[PDB]
Amino acid sequence: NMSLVKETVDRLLKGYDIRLRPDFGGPPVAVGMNIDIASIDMVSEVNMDYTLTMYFQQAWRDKRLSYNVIPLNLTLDNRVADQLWVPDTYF
Amino acid sequence: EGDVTVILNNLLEGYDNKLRPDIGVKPTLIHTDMYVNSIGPVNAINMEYTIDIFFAQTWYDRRLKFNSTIKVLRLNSNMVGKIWIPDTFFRNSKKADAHWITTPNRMLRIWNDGRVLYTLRLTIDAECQLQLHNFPMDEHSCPLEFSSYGYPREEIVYQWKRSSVEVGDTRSWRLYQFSFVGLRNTTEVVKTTSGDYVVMSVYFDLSRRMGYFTIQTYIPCTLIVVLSWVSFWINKDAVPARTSLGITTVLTMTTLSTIARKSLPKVSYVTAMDLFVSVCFIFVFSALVEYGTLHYFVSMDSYARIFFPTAFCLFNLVYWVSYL
Ligand SMILES: *[C@@H]1O[C@H](CO)[C@@H](O[C@@H]2O[C@H](CO)[C@@H](O[C@@H]3O[C@H](CO[C@H]4O[C@H](CO[C@H]5O[C@H](CO)[C@@H](O)[C@H](O)[C@@H]5O)[C@@H](O)[C@H](O[C@H]5O[C@H](CO)[C@@H](O)[C@H](O)[C@@H]5O)[C@@H]4O)[C@@H](O)[C@H](O[C@H]4O[C@H](CO)[C@@H](O)[C@H](O)[C@@H]4O[C@H]4O[C@H](CO)[C@@H](O)[C@H](O)[C@@H]4O)[C@@H]3O)[C@H](O)[C@H]2NC(C)=O)[C@H](O)[C@H]1NC(C)=O
Ligand SMILES: *[C@@H]1O[C@H](CO)[C@@H](O[C@@H]2O[C@H](CO)[C@@H](O)[C@H](O)[C@H]2NC(C)=O)[C@H](O)[C@H]1NC(C)=O
Ligand SMILES: *[C@@H]1O[C@H](CO)[C@@H](O)[C@H](O)[C@H]1NC(C)=O
Repeated sequence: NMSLVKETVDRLLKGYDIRLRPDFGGPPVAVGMNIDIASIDMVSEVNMDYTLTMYFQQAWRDKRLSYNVIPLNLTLDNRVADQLWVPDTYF
Repeated sequence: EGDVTVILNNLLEGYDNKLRPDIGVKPTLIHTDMYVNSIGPVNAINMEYTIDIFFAQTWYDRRLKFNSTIKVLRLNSNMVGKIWIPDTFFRNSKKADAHWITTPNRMLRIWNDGRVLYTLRLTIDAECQLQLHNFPMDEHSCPLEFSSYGYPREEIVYQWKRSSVEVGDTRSWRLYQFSFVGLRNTTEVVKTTSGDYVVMSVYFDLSRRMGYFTIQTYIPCTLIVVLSWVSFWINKDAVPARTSLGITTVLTMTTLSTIARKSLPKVSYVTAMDLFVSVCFIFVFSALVEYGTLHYFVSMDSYARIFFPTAFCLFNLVYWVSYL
């Protein structure tokens, strides 16, 4: 099954345009957001800031990254984030 | 060319480091170990401790299997970036970093049956929720929780070795006012939004030593309130002398209340040190109002000459036994 997952991932990443967003010329992609607050460290008055640690999480739909043979969710490595389109969220 | 070159070039062809071993077969069983070098300072105002370890992980990868006379491929950190490594992160670490001088301090050894050992050097500022009640006579159990970030329980299962946790000499440890009492390792499954994750915890039992605060705030305050009790030996007609002694004692009791609070963080509840400071302050304030009442009566000194040393002497038997 490893060869099937291998050829499916190689099929997904081939021809994937990093510069274009899902539905680049189509409708705005909906990005759902979950935040798990881990801790708040330094609510400082002298610097007028607070330090916040969180498990920031985003979820959208890319129709290029769709597969049909494999019935389980693929948790890939963290180094494929440089190959997949991600939203440009900032604070 | 040679022997190890063709072995490595045959292992790494057709290899995807994105996919974990047995991606659609079974969870990857990872045996972790650790070797603490020197538990660093336990910071109480910021609520964390520093730890330096040799974090080592062991798993099986069937793609890294070779048949030759060579048993172990002892490699440096250059081969880390080519193979799969579990994304082990420390769940209570505020800030951590590996060591990168003169070379990345990582080890990678591959056996011929697919067994991979991966050891790296880490310095971790892990969060310990130190309860400062009882302080400066506190005792704490500081945890070190780690788990995989992205892979749930169905994909990576961590496990402990029997003698995994290895401490050092316990004297190069910069623990100054504390003392490592012992260690205990546990494992559990947490449930988060993404899924269920196997969490491995190491508890470090630390018990404090008050020798420092004795010379910081205890002795110092006790000698000030002993200096409060000599006013009774001064004659009652010497009014500016005894009121100068009184005002100096109360202003320096306020000063030592302010100074000893600088070591403590900005918590709301009261500590035993603050309770001792408050008892000394109300003792010296009672001494001043007793002298004042005597002065207004003459316009009981011997009575206090015994009562005020004795009330603190029974208090210290009450205070130290109940907190120790
Ligand atoms: C936002 O922007 C910032 C800045 O651009 C991004 O951070 C940067 O991220 C990149 C990519 O990960 C890093 O590049 C890699 O760095 C490591 C070494 O990292 C150490 O050195 C860093 C440099 O230190 C400078 O500053 C200090 C200041 O005191 C000076 O003393 C130094 O002299 C330097 O001037 C240092 O910044 C790092 O600390 C930071 O990161 C650590 C992470 O663990 C934190 O704890 C720290 O708190 C701090 O944030 C750290 O000390 C290199 O080793 C990398 O090179 C290897 O990997 C490459 C990718 O695989 C590969 O191409 C290279 O060939 C090389 O590979 C070798 O080593 C691998 C190790 O396993 C092997 O596997 C491999 O086979 C091979 O042998 C790489 O250069 C930047 O250093 C980093 N910089 C900073 C400032 O953080 C950030 O990611 C951006 N954020 C987002 C979300 O976009
Ligand atoms: C892949 O992850 C999705 C996350 O949504 C899982 O789908 C959900 O499964 C739960 C539990 O049965 C259902 O209550 C939800 O309605 C499902 N959500 C959606 C949007 O379909 C799915 O089970 C995961 N697959 C595997 C193999 O783990
Ligand atoms: C902790 O280490 C001991 C070592 O003997 C091991 O038996 C145990 O399984 C490990 N973790 C737990 C509590 O499961």
